[PDB]
Amino acid sequence: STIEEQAKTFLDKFNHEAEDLFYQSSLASWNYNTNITEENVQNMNNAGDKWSAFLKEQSTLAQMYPLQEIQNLTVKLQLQALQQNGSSVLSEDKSKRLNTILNTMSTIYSTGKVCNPDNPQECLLLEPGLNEIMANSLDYNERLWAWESWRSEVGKQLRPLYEEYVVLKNEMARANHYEDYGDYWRGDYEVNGVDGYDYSRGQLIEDVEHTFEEIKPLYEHLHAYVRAKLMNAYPSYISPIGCLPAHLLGDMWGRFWTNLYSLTVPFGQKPNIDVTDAMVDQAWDAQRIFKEAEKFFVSVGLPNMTQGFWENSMLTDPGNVQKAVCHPTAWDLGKGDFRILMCTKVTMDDFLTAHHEMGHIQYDMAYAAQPFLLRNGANEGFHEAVGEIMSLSAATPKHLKSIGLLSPDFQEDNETEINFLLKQALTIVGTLPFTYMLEKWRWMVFKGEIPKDQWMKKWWEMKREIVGVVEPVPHDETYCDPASLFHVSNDYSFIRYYTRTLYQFQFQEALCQAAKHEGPLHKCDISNSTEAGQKLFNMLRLGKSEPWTLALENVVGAKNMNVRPLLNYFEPLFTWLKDQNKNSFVGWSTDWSPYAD
Amino acid sequence: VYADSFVIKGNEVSQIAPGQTGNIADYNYKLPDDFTGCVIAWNSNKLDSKHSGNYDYWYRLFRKSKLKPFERDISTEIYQAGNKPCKGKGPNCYFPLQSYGFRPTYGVGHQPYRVVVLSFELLHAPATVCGPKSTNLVKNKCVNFNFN
Repeated sequence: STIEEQAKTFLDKFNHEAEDLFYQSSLASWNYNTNITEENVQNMNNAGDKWSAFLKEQSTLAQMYPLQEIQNLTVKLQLQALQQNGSSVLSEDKSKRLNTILNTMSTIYSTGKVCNPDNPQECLLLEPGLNEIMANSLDYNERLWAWESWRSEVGKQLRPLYEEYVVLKNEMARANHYEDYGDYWRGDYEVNGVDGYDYSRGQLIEDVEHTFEEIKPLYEHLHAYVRAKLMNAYPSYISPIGCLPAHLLGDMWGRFWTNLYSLTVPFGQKPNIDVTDAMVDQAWDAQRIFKEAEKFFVSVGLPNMTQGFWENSMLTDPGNVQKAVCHPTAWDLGKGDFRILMCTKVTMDDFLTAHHEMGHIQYDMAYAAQPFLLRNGANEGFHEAVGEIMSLSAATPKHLKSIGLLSPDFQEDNETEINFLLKQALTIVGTLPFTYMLEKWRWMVFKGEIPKDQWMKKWWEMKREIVGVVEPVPHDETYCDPASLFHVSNDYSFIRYYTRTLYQFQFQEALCQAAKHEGPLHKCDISNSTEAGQKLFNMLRLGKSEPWTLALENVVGAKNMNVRPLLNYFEPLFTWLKDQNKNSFVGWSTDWSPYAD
Repeated sequence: VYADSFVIKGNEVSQIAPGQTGNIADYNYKLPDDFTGCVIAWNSNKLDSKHSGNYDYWYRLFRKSKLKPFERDISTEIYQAGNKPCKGKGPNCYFPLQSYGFRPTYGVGHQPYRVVVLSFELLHAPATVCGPKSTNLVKNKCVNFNFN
């Protein structure tokens, strides 16, 4: 016989034997997340051990199929995905030490509490703690203390653990024929075999830098506009030509600038769009929100949901002795089982979170016909982009007015549009430079170009160079502040967020141009359009068997990432910021520091 | 009149038809090109279901050739896919029968369905199987009658 037939038979048998185990593991995880009991924990541990044993018995066995003798693309990709060894190349002692360090770091990050200096008995938590403190605060010393104590208490006991973790990851990368952890992360954006659609791990960095070189002026104008009001907000604190403090960005890490909308409002006399009062007066609930989301998603040409989706999902907080996690997550158990776990309340953000979860479910159901080794999206942030392109369309004033949430006597003016554009900008663009700087710093640390005695120095240099934030108190090389983040301490990447932020605008422009829309871009609506729905379904049905370049070319007609959608969307806001800053100063100096006087 | 019955999934219902290919219509039960019969199926999810998996239904998946129309095969040999002789289950040796494991928490296409096929035969023999129409009786009138 031939090797291709044996490989296909082995792949089919592996899928048939792994579908049931994956379904059992998903059911165990669901039972653990719905009810927190010891039996559920034991069942989840047993399912995880069985899945690990299955992955071990399947590995080191399918290596009898060389990749140089396979002519099928799908079979070759599946064999390459199944031949990944992983952490099994290292010894047992090193793996045990790595697992112990991971568990210790997870326990330290999950168990955190800050006590008051004047009263040692007054110890506060984190979320009913510093988060709520930074959410609403009008004091400088309080925020400075909440920042310093946080970065000094939980930022000095994770340095050697993180160093040993980086060393072990570098050893694992060098053992798996890789250079470092950055290469292992960038290996996901690699397409080899198809002529005219190749992609390397070096072109992505060049494209990101080329896009950042054009995004930088907009970020500088936004920072200048924010500082123009921060100077009047806190007198004798903000420098006219200096940087901004790190404990005044809005939160602990300063990733989002949403909390600064109350202080940086252009026109405070105009009312805001709040459909919460209408929903309270009409006595709605989560069921009505889900029905409206379903009616919105079906009007574009998408199939309906299943009965198990409504008879097995938990869309209401029980509020009893049973404890559960209210974090909105999308679950794909398989065999036609899709459930959503979310504590939906009568608010405004939940109306968009429901649409996001419904878009995730639709994406998961799009590639339901693909094999078990192909039931995944073409990219990491692709699901988030598909959810956001629907959430932004559902958050339009026209859609809220057509369903009866807005009064028909509403007069849309220019100030409301400017405020909406600024609110969207402070949320979208306010996290791109920080993400880029953090990813570049992690890549430089994993590569080995930064010495061990200069980590914090290079971190603060990159901060003052890209983000433009100066520290209030200088720190030596004994702190471990960059590792105090959730995504950093749990081995998560950040380029997915930037790719999703680009792809959402790309898909929005594509859908608004395909639907024959006239007028501004922020007034576009994809409601009651079957052509855009069909064009999106033609791409969502691909899944993972096709490269992301072809899927992007079949939608927007381009192979690489672009920034023109964001510029075309923010052109009015950019012009308004330029008109406002014509009589102001643009730029900041890195020599100024709050501890210089 | 012959009655054939089998249990399949909700997605394999379309494979039981004259002129269809796949895995069930080629390795377990194949229909000829011409078949003047009827296909009856219904949902039996609440009947044949059990928690923790119901591993009681099997099917033939791997075979060396295909099945002819109206052919029975209860073989339980070890399928060979390589050039080495079979010396037990292991490399290039897999079991031909697999289990389904139906559960009441599956979707709409992964549920057990009972399909019944009825075949008709007409040869040089008396026909003692017919189908169903009797009215009342009237007297003292010029009417039309039909007595067998």
